[PDB]
Amino acid sequence: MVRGQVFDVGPRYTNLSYIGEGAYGMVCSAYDNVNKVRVAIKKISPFEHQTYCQRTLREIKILLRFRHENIIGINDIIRAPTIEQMKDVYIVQDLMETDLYKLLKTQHLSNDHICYFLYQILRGLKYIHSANVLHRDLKPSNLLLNTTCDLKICDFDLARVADLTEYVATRWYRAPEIMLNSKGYTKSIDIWSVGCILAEMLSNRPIFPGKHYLDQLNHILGILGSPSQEDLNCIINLKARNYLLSLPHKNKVPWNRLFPNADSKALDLLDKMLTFNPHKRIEVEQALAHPYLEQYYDPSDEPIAEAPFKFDMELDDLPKEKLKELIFEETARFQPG
Repeated sequence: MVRGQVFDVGPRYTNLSYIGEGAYGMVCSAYDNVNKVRVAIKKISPFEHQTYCQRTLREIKILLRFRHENIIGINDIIRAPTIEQMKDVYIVQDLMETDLYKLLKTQHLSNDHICYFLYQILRGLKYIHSANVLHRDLKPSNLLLNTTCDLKICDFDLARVADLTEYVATRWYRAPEIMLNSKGYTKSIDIWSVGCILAEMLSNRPIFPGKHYLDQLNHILGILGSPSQEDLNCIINLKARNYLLSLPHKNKVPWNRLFPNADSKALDLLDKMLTFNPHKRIEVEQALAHPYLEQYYDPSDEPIAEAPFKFDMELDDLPKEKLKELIFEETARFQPG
């Protein structure tokens, strides 16, 4: 009934209106007749591909467990009664006004907003990482905003527990570790992404807008300068390691030459976040205590996960059918009754 595709969210959710696409697939805005508000609903049909089952079930479990002001929550999950009948899954979330991607492309951002937005991202991320969870795909389009400048992290489809070759809308916000296929990436990849986002909030333009795979590193090395052999510490691709050393020695561009009107405090933190070496990269807890965020910093009003995360089984090994059963049992909560 919407854009040709069927949307069986009624009778609770009515007044449908198309928003955009996934991630998983079609997303629409509907009026919740129960809670008397408008909500966002994602339609998911993951039962064909095996990876889609992983990403769907992983996001469900994580988000249902999480409970934070700066993280989107799942209000409801609509699916068919029986398991064979269930071919689609509908996730209901709070309808946010806009995102950081829409905002940055059109309108200029003041320092106080940039500072406030940065604090909320890290505050939310703190809760994430404290739960030993990696978002892995942070970006301006994954940061939703409302009327009162409240920020919420979204789209945990590519998330996992801290211990790929799939398609993505953008690779501009990925750490060099991912680019260099460094098996054993940690929480530092999220920090890098927030760094790229900080930079984009300042200049209203992407900091590392590479056209493709190799071009991404050229923009990074162009600004940060060439890396040492010590930076090449982790078990990375031997050829990629050699290729990096074979490239011409580029010089580091001072941040104030890139961001002249930017606050010196913000640039200081920006530096610590966008360091090539993953281990030398600042941690979220230390990033919040940074002088730039002292106006909002408050350890007493920054909740964490009561206990770190751990899934019962490894979903990477389970087949397409057992994952459906796992999804079926995880969504059993919202079924009446």
